[PDB]
Amino acid sequence: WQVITPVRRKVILAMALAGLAALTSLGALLFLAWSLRDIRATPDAIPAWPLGGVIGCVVLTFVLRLQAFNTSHYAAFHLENILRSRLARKALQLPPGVLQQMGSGSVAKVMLDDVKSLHIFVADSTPLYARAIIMPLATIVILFWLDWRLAIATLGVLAFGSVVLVLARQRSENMAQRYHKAREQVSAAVIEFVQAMPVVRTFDSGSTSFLRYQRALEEWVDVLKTWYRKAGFSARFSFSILNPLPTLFVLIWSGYGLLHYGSFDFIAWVAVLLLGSGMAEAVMPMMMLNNLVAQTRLSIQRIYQVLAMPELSLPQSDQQPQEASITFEQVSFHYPQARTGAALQEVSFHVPAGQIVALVGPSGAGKSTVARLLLRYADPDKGHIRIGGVDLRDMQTDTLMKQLSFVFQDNFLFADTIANNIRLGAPDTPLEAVIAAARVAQAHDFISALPEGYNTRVGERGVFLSGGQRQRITIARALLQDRPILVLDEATAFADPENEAALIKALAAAMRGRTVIMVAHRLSMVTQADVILLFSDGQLREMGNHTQLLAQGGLYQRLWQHYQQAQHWVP
Amino acid sequence: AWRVIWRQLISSVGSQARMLRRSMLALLLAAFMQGIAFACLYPIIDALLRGDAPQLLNWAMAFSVAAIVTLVLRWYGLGFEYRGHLAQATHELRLRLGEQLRRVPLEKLQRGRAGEMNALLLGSVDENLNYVIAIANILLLTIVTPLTASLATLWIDWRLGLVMLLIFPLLVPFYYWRRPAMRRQMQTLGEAHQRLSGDIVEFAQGMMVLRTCGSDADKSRALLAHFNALENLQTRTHRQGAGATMLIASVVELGLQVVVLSGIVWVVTGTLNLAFLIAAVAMIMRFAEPMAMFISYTSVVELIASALQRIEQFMAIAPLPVAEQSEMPERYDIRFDNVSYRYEEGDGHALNHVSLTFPAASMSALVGASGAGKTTVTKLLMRYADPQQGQISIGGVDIRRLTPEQLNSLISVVFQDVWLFDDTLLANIRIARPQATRQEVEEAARAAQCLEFISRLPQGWLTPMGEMGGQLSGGERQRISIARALLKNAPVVILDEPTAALDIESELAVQKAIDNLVHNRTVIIIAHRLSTIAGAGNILVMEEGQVVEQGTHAQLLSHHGRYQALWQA
Ligand SMILES: CC(C)(C1=N[C@@](C)(C(=O)O)CS1)[C@H](O)[C@@H]1CS[C@H]([C@H]2CSC(c3ccccc3O)=N2)N1
Ligand SMILES: [Fe+3]
Repeated sequence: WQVITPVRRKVILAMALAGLAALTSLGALLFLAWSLRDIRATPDAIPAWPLGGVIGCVVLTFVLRLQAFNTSHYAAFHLENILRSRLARKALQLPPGVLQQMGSGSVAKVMLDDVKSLHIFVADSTPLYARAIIMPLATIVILFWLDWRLAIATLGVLAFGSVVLVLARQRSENMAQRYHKAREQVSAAVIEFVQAMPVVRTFDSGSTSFLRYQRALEEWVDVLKTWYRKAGFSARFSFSILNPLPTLFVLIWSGYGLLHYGSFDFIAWVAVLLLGSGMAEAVMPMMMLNNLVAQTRLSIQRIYQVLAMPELSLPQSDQQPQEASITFEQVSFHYPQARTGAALQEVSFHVPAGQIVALVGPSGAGKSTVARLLLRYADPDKGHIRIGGVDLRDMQTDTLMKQLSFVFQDNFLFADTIANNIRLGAPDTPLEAVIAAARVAQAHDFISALPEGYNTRVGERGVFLSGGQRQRITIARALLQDRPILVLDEATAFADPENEAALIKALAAAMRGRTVIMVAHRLSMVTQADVILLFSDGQLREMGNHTQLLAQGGLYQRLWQHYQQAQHWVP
Repeated sequence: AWRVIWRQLISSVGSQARMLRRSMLALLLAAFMQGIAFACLYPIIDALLRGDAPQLLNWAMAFSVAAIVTLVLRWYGLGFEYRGHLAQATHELRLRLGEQLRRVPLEKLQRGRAGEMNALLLGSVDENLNYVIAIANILLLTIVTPLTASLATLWIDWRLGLVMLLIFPLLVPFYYWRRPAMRRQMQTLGEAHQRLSGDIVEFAQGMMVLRTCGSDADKSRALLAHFNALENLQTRTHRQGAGATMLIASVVELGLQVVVLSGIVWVVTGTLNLAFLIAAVAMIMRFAEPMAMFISYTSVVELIASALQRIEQFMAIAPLPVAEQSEMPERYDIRFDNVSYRYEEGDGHALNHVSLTFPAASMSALVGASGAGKTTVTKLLMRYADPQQGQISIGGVDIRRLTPEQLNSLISVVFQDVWLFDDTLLANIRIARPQATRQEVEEAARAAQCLEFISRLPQGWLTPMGEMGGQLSGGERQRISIARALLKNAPVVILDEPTAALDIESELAVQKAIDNLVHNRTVIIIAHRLSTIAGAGNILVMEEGQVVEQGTHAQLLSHHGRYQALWQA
């Protein structure tokens, strides 16, 4: 609706200013009719007062429409800033799973294009909509006061164009939605085709994907062509009868029919001429208005979706921080129906201080959900996860982020180039501490070999950082913060050989003296651990050390036999 | 310029050049005859303030004749668009863009990093060319109709004619005279708007690391200060650019006032132009609606100009030179002779000065310390780009003598696939050979071991996979791609690093599938893991864009990064 306007004191003002501007423009045309009557009655004396009225109402109309646009644009900018502020304060408290999903193509796209389309609605269109209300609702009264017989013709032609355009809009009531459906489907086909071009180039001629794109294109073409036919055989008539020329054609012959059998007054005719002129260009932004307000209603419904979407992670700060333990208590969590991560039926396991815990999983989702859920991506349904004795559901979000220090696969880096990108935890950078934290295995040589030193720009527009060195940077950060529980996902994630040796030395420095829950896939780091847990399809199956599980005869000796065989290429 | 827009518009419409030229002529004659009807409005009013019913009849009949003619002509000029001839125009434009995207060298397609989304965005935004008749109707009306009405009132009067001619039909050049100031200020606004979009992207992605560093509140305050700085720049720009915007929007009334004052000055003095002032005011009041339409459509004019410029720039790049295209070899001994290819000019000689030999019916390996380097040669073998110096050859025949078709069906590449495009998986296997039946798809799926997992998967080989293509592990995705390259019996197979996903399912199934595929085949494995490379028969080490020691495994054991590379495993 109009519910997203808390700036309505400064939009109702711009609305009334544009309405009075249109009303004084009508007053200017009426004073022009007055001055022409005075110059026809006595055509030797220059008309002085009502021509001064003409130029006064013109400069008043210009000043009022200027202040109308200034108030409307300041109101639009204030609405845009307050709406992006409420979006940022809401997206701070989104659970990071759904926010990471919308971080691909949605929440930045909505936080830009929603408020930009809201600016093009409430800035450059609502004074026009006020003018389109006010002018043909006062010009009918002026036309009826000026002539009983002559306003009927120009009113009949404008109502004729109105009923023809509304009849043309009513026949396209579903076909516009079908056109938008065809456009979104064919733009999806264009998306998959341009993403498809390299692989379908190297796998065949491209003929299958080109046919799969050409068929959706021809479907959109047939939809657009039948819409143009079925709407256009009336829409050409609507566009050609809203021209000033049929209004002139009825007006000239109505003047002739009034002159033919008497009772015709020239001044009342030229008043109807100028006001009947002034109606149509005011009423044309009402022809564009539904076209604009459809997309505006789509954008406002999108922002009401984003402003009220999540469960907001249930923030609870009503507890104290304890230390160094980690306990799963019969927890159960499944993702939303469109998400990654299969499930976790029932897991319970308790790890004291100073044990390195390896989670080994064949799934990639049974062993990732535990680390993501420990980092409070979401909340488990039925169960309790406790760092120390205290539940993390009631954990102060400062204290919880003081406890856990995490690394992952994708590992985003900011434009704070390095010395504030490593030291991002503290607001200030004690620089020599960042030197010592980058003195671990291979941060220092990769930074020192860079052309611009420790301020070599990484950012959005800098160096690629070769993938693995981003992981080395955040390893230096996680070793700088020295929070007691460190959460891994990258134990030899990227198989570059010197990067593998360097990351293993750096992780041997970083895991030392911390309750580390490490999610690996290559078991070379898993075989040196304390309590190894196996995760198949969201259920905990194994427990115990490396040797005890291998002697147990369970899933783990089979998954170990699989690995040592698959290291050798030939069988 | 304004003639280059017409040339690019008459070319990129396509085979409707005759209908577009006919409709441009229809709209020009329609605007011109409407202006002549507006001139015929003059002696109507001159007869009308007197009695003169015969004069009013003898000119209103001509007004009806010159009104019906231009209304019919505007009806045909828009009947270019509303019979449907623009749908065929943009359809032919998009089907020419499709064949040009299928014919483009992949080098420009990939090295255009912004050019990727640029080509995708233009191919999706080419429905913005729908405005071309509703903009050639408004612009042409606003320039021609006041010009012909004014060139007729030069014959009715002298001075009202010059005041009308200098002001009203030159209004569209008086807008494009003041346009580049608005384009510069809109550039200043759009640059900060794009910087804000980049900062929002950075916030939304790095939310998680921003929260675990504990500084989420600080970057929230930084984003709120950035929002207030953007609103203050928007207000400071709009406050100093609203005068020109309001003058341009009300220039038709502020030009009407000049005619009203000057005409009254002429009426009261002895040069009694009688009611031609009233008719001229009633004429140039009705130039308000097309000018108000044109100032609404000018942003679409700029988008149409940029789209046509980008289209004529995009369809000007040509495929690779193909000299003596009739050959196709049968002696698949891939040979490279002094190849030096410049990926980007910032880091020249990316694949510098190589000389390779991949002998037939064997496996030859590439190894290196970078993602590129040893994958740029596997790009060059697919005719990604012409080598800047040197020759590349499948046997005795150079690659430049082959078609893109014979080369793109001669070899088969396997990499980390992000595809299958949300449909049946029988077609996703059979897309490498549409001339392959149902009995060979199951043969390839049995020889590439995706068969047990796809029988475990539901829907029984119908299998729409409509949940964005991915609901399964990447390891069986790799088995699908291996079966796809196995179906097309290509005598040269390029392998990427095909083993990076899991331990049991991905690694064992993909190893079982790949060790089937290498049999009497020239294959190029470029995986970094020196065990699978150590099993091979010919070793090429790519060290900073140049090979250094080509030989067998013992030649790698001669002098290398030997002990570290074998110790890290
Ligand atoms: C792109 C286009 C030029 C637009 N049209 C606008 C003016 C509209 O709001 O229509 C908004 S962008 C097309 O016309 C599209 C095609 S689908 C719809 C058709 C259905 S019938 C009709 C119409 C009828 C009477 C007068 C003018 C018209 O355009 N338009 N609009
Ligand atoms: Fe339309």
